Amino acid sequence: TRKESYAIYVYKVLKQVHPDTGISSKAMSIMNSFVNDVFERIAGEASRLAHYNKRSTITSREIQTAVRLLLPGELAKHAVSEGTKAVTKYTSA
Amino acid sequence: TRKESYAIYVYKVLKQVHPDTGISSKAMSIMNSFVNDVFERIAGEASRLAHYNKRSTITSREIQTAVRLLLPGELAKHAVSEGTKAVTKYTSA
Amino acid sequence: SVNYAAGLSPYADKGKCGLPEIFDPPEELERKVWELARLVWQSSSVVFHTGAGISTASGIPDFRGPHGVWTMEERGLAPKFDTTFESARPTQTHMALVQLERVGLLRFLVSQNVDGLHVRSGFPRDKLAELHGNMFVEECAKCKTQYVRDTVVGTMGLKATGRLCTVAKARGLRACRGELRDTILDWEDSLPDRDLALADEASRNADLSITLGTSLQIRPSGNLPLATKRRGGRLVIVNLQPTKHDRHADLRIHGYVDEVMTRLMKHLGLEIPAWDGPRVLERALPPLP
Amino acid sequence: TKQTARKSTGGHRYRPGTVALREIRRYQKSTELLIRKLPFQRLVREIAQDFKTDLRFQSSAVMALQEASEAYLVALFEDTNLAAIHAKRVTIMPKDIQLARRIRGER
Amino acid sequence: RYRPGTVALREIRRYQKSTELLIRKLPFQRLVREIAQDFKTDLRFQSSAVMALQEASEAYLVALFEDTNLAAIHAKRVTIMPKDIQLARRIRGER
Amino acid sequence: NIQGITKPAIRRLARRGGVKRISGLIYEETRGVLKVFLENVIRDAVTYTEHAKRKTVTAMDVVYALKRQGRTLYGFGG
Amino acid sequence: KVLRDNIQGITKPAIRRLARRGGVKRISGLIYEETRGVLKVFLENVIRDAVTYTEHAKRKTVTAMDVVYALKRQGRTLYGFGG
Amino acid sequence: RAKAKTRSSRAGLQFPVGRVHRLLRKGNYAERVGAGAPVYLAAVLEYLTAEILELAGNAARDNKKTRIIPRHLQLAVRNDEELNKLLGRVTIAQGGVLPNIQSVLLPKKTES
Amino acid sequence: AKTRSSRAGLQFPVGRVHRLLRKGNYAERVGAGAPVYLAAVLEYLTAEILELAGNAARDNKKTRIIPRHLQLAVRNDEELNKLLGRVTIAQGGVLPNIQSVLLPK
DNA sequence: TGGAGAATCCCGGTGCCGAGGCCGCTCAATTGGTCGTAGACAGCTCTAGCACCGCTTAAACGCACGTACGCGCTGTCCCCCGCGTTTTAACCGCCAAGGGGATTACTCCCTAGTCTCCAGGCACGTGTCAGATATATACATCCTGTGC
DNA sequence: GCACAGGATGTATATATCTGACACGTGCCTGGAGACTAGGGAGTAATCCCCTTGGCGGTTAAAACGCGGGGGACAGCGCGTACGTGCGTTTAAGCGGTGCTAGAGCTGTCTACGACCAATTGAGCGGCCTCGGCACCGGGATTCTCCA
Ligand SMILES: *C1O[C@@H]2[C@H](O)[C@@H](COP(=O)(O)OP(=O)(O)OC[C@H]3O[C@@H](n4cnc5c(N)ncnc54)[C@H](O)[C@@H]3O)O[C@@H]2S1
Ligand SMILES: [Zn+2]
Repeated sequence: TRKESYAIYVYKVLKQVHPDTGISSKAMSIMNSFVNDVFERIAGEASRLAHYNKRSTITSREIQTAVRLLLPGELAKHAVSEGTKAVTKYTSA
Repeated sequence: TRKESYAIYVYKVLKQVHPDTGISSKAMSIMNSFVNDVFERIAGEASRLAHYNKRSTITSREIQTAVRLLLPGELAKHAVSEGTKAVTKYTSA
Repeated sequence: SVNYAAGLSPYADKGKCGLPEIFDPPEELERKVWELARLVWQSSSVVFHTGAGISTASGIPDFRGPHGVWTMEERGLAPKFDTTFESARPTQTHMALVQLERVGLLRFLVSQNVDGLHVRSGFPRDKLAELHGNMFVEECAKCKTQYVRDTVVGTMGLKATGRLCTVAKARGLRACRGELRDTILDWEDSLPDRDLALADEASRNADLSITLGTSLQIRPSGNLPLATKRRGGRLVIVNLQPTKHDRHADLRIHGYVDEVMTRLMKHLGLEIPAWDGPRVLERALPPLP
Repeated sequence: TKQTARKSTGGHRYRPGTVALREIRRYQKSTELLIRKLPFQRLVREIAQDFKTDLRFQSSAVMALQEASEAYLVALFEDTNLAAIHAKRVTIMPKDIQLARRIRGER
Repeated sequence: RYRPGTVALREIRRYQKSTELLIRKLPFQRLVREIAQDFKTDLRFQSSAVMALQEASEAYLVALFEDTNLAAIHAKRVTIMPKDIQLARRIRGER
Repeated sequence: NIQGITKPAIRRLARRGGVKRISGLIYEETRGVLKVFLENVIRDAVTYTEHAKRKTVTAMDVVYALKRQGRTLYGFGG
Repeated sequence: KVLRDNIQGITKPAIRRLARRGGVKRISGLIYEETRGVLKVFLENVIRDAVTYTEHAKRKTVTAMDVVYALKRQGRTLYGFGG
Repeated sequence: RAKAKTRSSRAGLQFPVGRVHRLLRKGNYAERVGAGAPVYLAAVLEYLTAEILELAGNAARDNKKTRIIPRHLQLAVRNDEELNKLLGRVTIAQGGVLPNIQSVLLPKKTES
Repeated sequence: AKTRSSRAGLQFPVGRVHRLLRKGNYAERVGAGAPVYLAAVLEYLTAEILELAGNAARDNKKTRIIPRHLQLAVRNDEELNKLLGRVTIAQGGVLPNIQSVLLPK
């Protein structure tokens, strides 16, 4: 069966930030594993946050708190800011 | 309020193993927290194991594998033995 | 027959190597053993003390005597040995004591030797107090249990002998696993609490205790027969060398322990069993008529 | 010491080093927390001040913080002592703590 | 000839600048198969499996040796000894 | 307010650890290490509290902070 | 088929290369046996975990994901093999 | 309905089987939970707690006491290697530390 | 546009993120705003790491990115290192550095 | 200070396997609509966090003195390191067999979801017993006086 | 000087008194057990072929061994001073009272929202081909070692 990987969107980000650089298959696999791991960390922490307060829904608040608990200072601030911007631009339209 | 704890079962085990010995309140809280932590660890490992093999359920097999992965030394061997005896007796009933 | 002189520690303040091996005239020794027999045959609470002189007849050298290991290590360097604990043949005195216990006359026994020939002779372990210890015994570090083995553990200073405990707890739990440390006290080491307490109780209850094959220079071990006569009771110090408590001695001998004990049993009409291998026994055997 | 004695033959200012051994034996057999609760609680309040003002602390919360910090510092000092012994010394210095943390991964 | 010690730094720089797998592949695979014989008999490792095992082992050993060098240098030395490895493994909770 | 951890307190902590002598410059380093540890644990606990919309730092919040930092603490329930 | 004492395959120059990667300028002679033992212990741990995963999965081949999962469990997450 | 014999009694455990079943179901660990998982998990937890409690009671009896306290649990844990490994990251509150004095720290006897 | 990812200012797959969250056995319900946030955070972190790796590549006279570049980018940035302390990048190597005393004097 | 070299940075030529683009499409993302409930919001209260006081007093703080330790210098020796020749086995290139992983149907047994009944487990009330501190008492050993 | 005997130090045992936590008892209720059904998760058997194991053979890169010298590991010794210990003076921690109220927890009500479903379509994946980045190779110029 066909497998799922984040290769395409990693390519999109790479071209957006470095429009004249490539990436080797090994680096693509490393990035795929890293994205999987970071997503798993954030989602698991969000689920733990929800379970602690007896909630039953992993809402954006849970994700924001999880990303604040996981990433360090500057990384956490930038990630939370980008998440809020994304949600604002989404629900607005 | 309605609080949930394993205090009664822990005391039952203690009086089963040490016919004449008490256990302080703080000691009981420590034991209950230990049981909670071990339960969470085994359950999480069993869940990840069920997810890796693309199965959607948790069974005696997955709990056995989680116990093997987590507990070291003779601890794992004897825990597996007790779990197997328990499940075989239960199934026989 | 490994020596517990360098094994114990380099520090050795014995200060005793000139030991004139006084021997008694045969007639005087006969009279002294006669009076000791007269006293003991009626004395009810009788507890003995065997030192490192009984096994000298076996073959393992003593410590202070002219052939003492410490004495030789002091004056020059010439440690001579003949036998081994594994091949150590019990002396007739061990079987004599075993019989005395069997008939119930010997209330107790508190030895300070280390070969454990008393244990190997079948003396009820519940009746002895191996104060300094015993090679053939390793004690667990967790459950404080004992294991009378058949081959020397081979360690000194209360250290690991390379075996883990094998006593099984109930409820299918993990068996206790402790180092099974050795039992021989290094200089400046405490005594086994249970054995020492039992020895103290026995010695205090002893209205007549006789101390053999020991110079009694050593800690407590040589002090038990002081408290045997304090608060009443008579002390018989049967040894060749001048003991550290002759001035307090209520009796004395200058002769071979084997010979004096043989004369004692002859006067009593008593016989002696004839050694064995490691025929170890623990429960106190029933008293005999 | 009723009739009990070590293995032997028979027969003011403490030497600097023995009182510390007695102290070690004393504190390694006890369990009570080894920091004054009031100053430590004030410290926790001051530390949490920089994050969220007017923050009320449960008594059990401060106790849990104290237990955690005490255990962490005890372990750190154990490792620092091990490092100092490794360096052929007996007095733990700042470098021992720094190396212990560096190996521990925290530094 | 080179005075002793000078080429140690040269080797350090070379082997740090590079990124290959230092241990030989085939002996490492044989070691891994011998180890796995202990648990279950007649396994079949995917080549990627042994590659991952070798990468993990090399990274772990490099980190351990960096910690050990720090320990030895703290001990006023330049030669790393077994005691340094024991200390590094102890302060990190291993063993 | 940091100085509330008096030198005898750090000496007692070391004596529990196993130390026999303490260099005079240790105390400042120990205070700094304590400050760093408490800062991290308190930040995690305060984040947990702020999420739950509580003005009080519950004990379970500190327990969860410790569990997150891999220092699971028993005896306080959870 | 029954491999024996292949730990010797980790030779002195290989361990020396590994140490040089870590910034070491000089290596005592006794370091080599110690390093072989340490690597053996680490491999025992990882292979035990991987074999556990594989045997649970009803397979007979130690897929790379088995080793990656074992390393993730041991707090040594590895990137570049999936997961 | 017939007499309600709880699952634990049939299995023979002392811990609750139904309680752990509900914890697994509501814990969000899998879309469904087997019929044997709760029994095995309860048995494992009961065995682990039995081990800790038995060792703690051993420590208490060896300390001339009859009320297990956090100190007894700490001693029962850190003195057994497997449990120390399993409980490596815990800090049992009010447990103190094991009485460890490094040999180099001890004084040198054989004076006089 | 039609796709959630397009409606947001993202490039990561919002639909895939939501599907993984729903099927990942994390909670009974998953907020409709969660996937946007999680995808945005993943995109930001990938952008940061790739930016650093590309900078390293450019400083290394290479027109592409290779695991070594990712390793250098991760370890040479303190925040990412703390986030990525317990990771090892296969074929990544080790950051070049030597002790301050082993240098010649 | 200076001078010869091993190893290293760097310029030019370049061709293969891997990066990169094309494209059909088929399963997954998207739109719209329905329905139950999980959570938003508002209230009430009364638990417990907070603040303050006065008295005890355990512990903190300042200093003084000395020795035990840290530190540094100097002198073996011995134990690595560097280099050169032997040799040992990795490395690569290719080829074969077949196990075992991967996908596919049929299905059947097991677990989700309900509902009813009710004893197990909780909150509270109560009695009391283990543990802490203080008192007295019996016996070993150490210090000192008297007699041998 | 050693020993006998008494005074003193220090220890373990029997005992008393007290207190707050711990064990048992009780009613109350709701979460668990019994009986039931429906459908889909995953057994199980069959099939296919990808990839692992195994082998061989040649060149040959790295390991192995030996040998010499020189660097530093390690021991010892000597000097300064920093820490340990002790004592007396301070000070603020501990404890027990009250007195207040912020807000933690529970409840009640309702609606906004996620699950689900049907029907639609489009974009991300497998396989297709094309083009070039840099590993590799030739030599030219350069930087710390070592020697002098
Ligand atoms: C640690 O353990 C050791 C052990 O417990 C004893 C060993 O010496 P002791 O038994 O205390 O004294 P010891 O030197 O045996 O004094 C008895 C004297 O008897 C002499 N002796 C040899 N053979 C004898 C026979 N057959 N009959 C009488 N006396 C005999 C000995 O030579 C010695 O003088 O204490 C240490 S410390
Ligand atoms: Zn035992």
